[PDB]
Amino acid sequence: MRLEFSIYRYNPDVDDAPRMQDYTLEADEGRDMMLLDALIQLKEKDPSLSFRRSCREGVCGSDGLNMNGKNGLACITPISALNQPGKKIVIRPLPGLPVIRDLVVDMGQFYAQYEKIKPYLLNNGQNPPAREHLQMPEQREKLDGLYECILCACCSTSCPSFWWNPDKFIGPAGLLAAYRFLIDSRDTETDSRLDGLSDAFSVFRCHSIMNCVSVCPKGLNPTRAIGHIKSMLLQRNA
Amino acid sequence: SNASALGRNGVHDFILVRATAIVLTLYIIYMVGFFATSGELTYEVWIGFFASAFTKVFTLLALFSILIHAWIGMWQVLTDYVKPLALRLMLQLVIVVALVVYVIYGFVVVWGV
Amino acid sequence: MKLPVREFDAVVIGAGGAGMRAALQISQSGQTCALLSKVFPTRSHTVSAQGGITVALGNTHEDNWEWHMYDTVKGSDYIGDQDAIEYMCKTGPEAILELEHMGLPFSRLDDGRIYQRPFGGQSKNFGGEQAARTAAAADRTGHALLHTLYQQNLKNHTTIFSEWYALDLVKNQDGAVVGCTALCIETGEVVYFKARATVLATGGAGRIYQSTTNAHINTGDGVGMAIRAGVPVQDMEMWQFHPTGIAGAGVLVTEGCRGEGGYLLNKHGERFMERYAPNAKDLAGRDVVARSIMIEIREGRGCDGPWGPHAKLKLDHLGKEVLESRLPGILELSRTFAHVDPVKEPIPVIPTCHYMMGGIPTKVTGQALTVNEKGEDVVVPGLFAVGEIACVSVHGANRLGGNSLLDLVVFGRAAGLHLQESIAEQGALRDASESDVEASLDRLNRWNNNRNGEDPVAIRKALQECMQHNFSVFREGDAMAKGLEQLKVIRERLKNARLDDTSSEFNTQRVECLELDNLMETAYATAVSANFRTESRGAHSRFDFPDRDDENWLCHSLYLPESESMTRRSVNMEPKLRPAFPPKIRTY
Amino acid sequence: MIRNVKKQRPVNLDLQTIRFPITAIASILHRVSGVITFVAVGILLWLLGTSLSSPEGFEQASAIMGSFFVKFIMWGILTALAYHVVVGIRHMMMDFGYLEETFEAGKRSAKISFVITVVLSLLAGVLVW
Ligand SMILES: CCCCCCCCCCCCCCC(O)O[C@H](COC(O)CCCCC)COP(=O)(O)OC[C@H](O)COP(=O)(O)OC[C@@H](COC(O)CCCCCCCCCCCC)O[C@H](O)CCCCCCCCCCCCCC
Ligand SMILES: *Cc1cc2c(cc1C)nc1c(=O)[nH]c(=O)nc-1n2C[C@H](O)[C@H](O)[C@H](O)COP(=O)(O)OP(=O)(O)OC[C@H]1O[C@@H](n2cnc3c(N)ncnc32)[C@H](O)[C@@H]1O
Ligand code: HEM
Ligand SMILES: CCCCCC(C)c1cc([N+](=O)[O-])cc([N+](=O)[O-])c1O
Ligand SMILES: O=C([O-])CC(=O)C(=O)O
Ligand code: SF4
Ligand code: F3S
Ligand code: FES
Ligand SMILES: [Ca+2]
Ligand SMILES: [Ca+2]
Repeated sequence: MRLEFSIYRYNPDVDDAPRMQDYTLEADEGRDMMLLDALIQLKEKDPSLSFRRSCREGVCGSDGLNMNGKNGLACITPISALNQPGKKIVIRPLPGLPVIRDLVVDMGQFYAQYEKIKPYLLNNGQNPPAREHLQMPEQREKLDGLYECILCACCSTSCPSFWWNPDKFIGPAGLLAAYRFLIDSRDTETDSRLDGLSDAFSVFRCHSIMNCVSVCPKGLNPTRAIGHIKSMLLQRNA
Repeated sequence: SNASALGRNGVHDFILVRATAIVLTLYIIYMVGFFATSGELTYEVWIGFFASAFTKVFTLLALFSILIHAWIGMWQVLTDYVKPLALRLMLQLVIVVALVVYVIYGFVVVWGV
Repeated sequence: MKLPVREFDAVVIGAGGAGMRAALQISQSGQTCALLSKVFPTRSHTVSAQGGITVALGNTHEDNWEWHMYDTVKGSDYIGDQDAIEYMCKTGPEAILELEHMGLPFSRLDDGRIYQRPFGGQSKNFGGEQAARTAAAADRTGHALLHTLYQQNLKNHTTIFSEWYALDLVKNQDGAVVGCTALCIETGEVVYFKARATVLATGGAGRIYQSTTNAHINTGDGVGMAIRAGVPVQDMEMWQFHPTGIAGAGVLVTEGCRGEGGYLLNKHGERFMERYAPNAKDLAGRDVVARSIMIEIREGRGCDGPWGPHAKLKLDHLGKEVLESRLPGILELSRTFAHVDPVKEPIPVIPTCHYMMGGIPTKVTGQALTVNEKGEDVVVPGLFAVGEIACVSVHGANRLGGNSLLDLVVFGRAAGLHLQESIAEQGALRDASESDVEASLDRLNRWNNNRNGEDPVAIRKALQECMQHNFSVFREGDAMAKGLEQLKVIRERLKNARLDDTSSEFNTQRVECLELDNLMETAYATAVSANFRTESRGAHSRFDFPDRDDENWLCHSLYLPESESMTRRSVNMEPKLRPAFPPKIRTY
Repeated sequence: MIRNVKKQRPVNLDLQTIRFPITAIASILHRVSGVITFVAVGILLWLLGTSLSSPEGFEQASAIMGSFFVKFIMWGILTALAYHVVVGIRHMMMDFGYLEETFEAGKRSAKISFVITVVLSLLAGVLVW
């Protein structure tokens, strides 16, 4: 059928303030397509419309966008889920972050917090393994749901606490990642890591709102991981 | 360690809030259970309920718990919305003084009954 | 002199699997280095890798690197260098275990329904190996590897220029590569990155087809920059079409399925792969297993439906548990794209474009080579290549499964470990006149002043179509012939193509356009090559020449650029090594 | 734009543009309820003050509570307070572990909470009367 789209537009050198632009992409009513598909077509009609995209299969994290008020990946959000007769399909950039152009936001602050938590293994080197490290399936199982994060930023972009303290509160993604190392048998700085997170913002700004779990493409659960971090903190600081 | 935050650190704040929450929930139940077992409240019944060592001591433990709890609480809120330093400090000052006065007035009211 | 300059002792163009493994190694060596990328590093195609990394570790069962050489040489069709392969397979373990010490989320061994063994990287059964030597961490081995690697560049504080578009390389008066030029996608500014070493790691470009497993990013910018500069490309017709791509989707599904015990069946219920490769079964080589299913479609005996003429990749028989534990990434891409839960129904799979075996010819040390007047290998000063953009001649004419990732790390690291030595060798390289630098800015200037030209979409669309039909799994002279000409037509067409967006703040169009040129030069070389070869080898299958020419075509077809001037085609080869190795019969 | 330095990028932050789960509503009300209750205590202390000062005082308080306008306010205070306790307890439970941290488990907690709140709110109204 026909499709009425509502898309966020902005260009520092032409516009001085954002505006929502009307789009009509008459598509074949054959089957369902992803929102990325639409955009790519619309961009043929209109070149100026810019947005990020790549793996195209829900695995790179590039196409994070707020669709009809909810964050998700354009590469895997079916037009079915977003089509309602008479009403338009509102597509906007991820909330809170600064807008570089059209639907492209500066992800800077996002990556920052990620680094703050030391996203890499830390092994004092004491007791070197002959070959690889000793990791029993049961120990490795603990990483599941903590290493598949794609840094799409749908989560952090949906959290009010992160809107207010972009640089103080680490945010869902960053905490999920912190936990990934806190419970890695291979990592030997877990107590050092916990001391680094004991301030008032890093971790405790999380109010268990659960919007992060709500929108995670990979179905990850940062709230739960943050809850475990908090527990470690109590074990170590009380 | 943030100067306005009661807690020395995060975890400290986490605990203080949860401990006072608990103490305050008991107290509330205590006060509720009384009113739901009163019906028509006479001046004799009212003052009788407070002239009680137990009620005095609980009421003051509550107020004191409120200072700690509402302090950490209002603090977290101000940290989110009042970004201009000068303004926020004024508020915290107004708030903490208020909380302290709540407790002081509590003592004054209690020994006076 | 109005163009900005950024001097580095190195410039690694590409943040893919190999691009980062190198940037990391080059940095460990106390060398100043800038790492560039079109997207955020964690977004490179590598993140999408599934299967795993095939290296002889001996975990799953005792093994030696030589079996890895035999399994592989026969896999390439004795078109892949014994010197290079040897080095890769041998240096395999150490290099991989290196990654585990970096924190790579490998799967582990010990208890399983009917299995049991210690903490080793879990090695899965895979295509082209007698037994299971594929180190895999769930279905997402690439995502694991890429991310670990990025976390590493974070630790060692590597200088990263994210979302910068490299245009064309800059040549020295003496004909050396001395850096490159690039576009800051964010702001739009153009800059010349001057370097004593310029490493290309721009991955493949399967985007020259209509149905590929690659990402919208794989436009072989690398290939285009090498040709437009004067650097050749080896075996640029050798393209591996993956056996189990999703019908109608073009989205990949791991070979590990067959590895965990997956069936590749036909509508008549038979396992045609058992009949094609009578003893090797579904484990049969890449090139081979493709034509099998593709053939069942030629005879009108291929399964059909909404998705299209597919083959059934039955897995449901395996436990829903095993599928969720071992292939979680598969159970979702199927549902999401194929609308079929593998736990209960087979998957609409079809051979689709996958790995590009061809690319810039290089020594094990990652250095780039061109032929001499006589036709002798001559290294190119200031230029190196690693990853998929490079034909070190390891996969030859058929890339064994899970070896590409093994390639990335090994030669990626090989390039780094050897950089300082290589610079010493080429010695000093002189500056570039604004002329040299100005030259590279040509492609860019063109697009920006031309606005009344032709709409790129069509040119792009056509480009892909032609390649799809004339250079598919099976091809023939008459075909290439036609396409080879259509291409010329299009290549001229593309010269008048226009650019609608002339903005600065993140111009997706400008970038896609500039990538088109590469799509063009890439597809082109691909063709002139495909046509040229008179034999049916690995992925190359001509109905006109059904057998492999051992005496005539046992060599690397070198595409001979002259930038945009008129082309040429030559040859190359590598039989010597340490333990020795003979050509033979190739029955999978 | 500071003095002689321009352009500050825009931000998507129109709340009417963002769709908020029930769980997000649940917690923000907990925050609001808290600030209401902060103020509430003062008011209640004042009343308690009058109430106990003397007989004439207890009379003056009994009558203030007579105003139906006042009855409405004394009613919200207790409802706000009630909301806050319930959601607070819900909060503390997930913390420890008497509630799943899954999203579904989360919406269920939230819903049951509002229900108990409404009920207590009704009871509060019966008392104010
Ligand atoms: C598990 C979690 C626990 C929940 C926690 C949540 C708590 C908040 C929710 C509040 C719920 C309250 C529920 C009350 C209740 O149950 O009412 C009951 C109703 O039960 C039914 O309807 C039966 C149905 C059964 C179905 C199964 C009993 O009500 P009655 O029938 O007696 O009705 C009054 C009557 O008309 C007859 O009324 P009256 O004529 O006697 O009234 C007189 C009127 C005026 O008297 C005065 O002037 C004295 C005022 C004294 C005020 C003292 C304030 C104390 C402040 C302390 C602060 C300490 C820091 O009296 C008023 O109407 C009485 C108002 C009482 C308000 C009490 C508020 C509780 C405050 C607790 C402390 C707060 C802490 C803040 C940090
Ligand atoms: C597509 C695919 C491939 C794949 C696989 C699954 C899929 C869906 N599973 C594999 C597996 O299990 N085992 C294996 O051995 N290989 C597997 N493959 C193939 C493999 O992923 C590739 O060979 C490999 O990823 C290539 O890595 P490389 O690092 O060489 O390339 P890349 O990851 O594609 O990244 C290229 C980088 O270069 C940047 N770039 C490109 N052009 C430019 C310009 N002009 N300027 C600046 N940077 C540029 C990219 O942005 C990217 O960072
Ligand atoms: C004396 C009456 C009370 C007042 C004035 C009060 C005030 C506050 C304030 C201002 C906050 C912080 C707002 C926020 O950041 O969300 C808060 C949070 C909280 N309160 Fe209370 N409170 C009171 C009673 C209670 C009681 C009785 C409980 C126990 C059920 C409780 C449990 C909690 C919890 C768990 C939080 C944490 C919310 C978060 O971290 O987001 N409160 N309170
Ligand atoms: C009067 C309250 C206004 C709240 C506005 C916004 C955007 C908000 C929304 C949620 N939420 O959970 O949906 C949480 C917080 N908050 O400060 O915790 C928050 O500030
Ligand atoms: O390219 C390969 O190595 C095969 C692969 O990833 C897969 O089958 O998933
Ligand atoms: S946890 Fe989920 S939503 Fe959050 S950044 Fe990672 S993939 Fe994105
Ligand atoms: S939404 Fe934000 S407040 Fe916590 S529960 Fe998720 S990180
Ligand atoms: S394009 Fe990568 S997940 Fe959407
Ligand atoms: Ca530890
Ligand atoms: Ca290659």
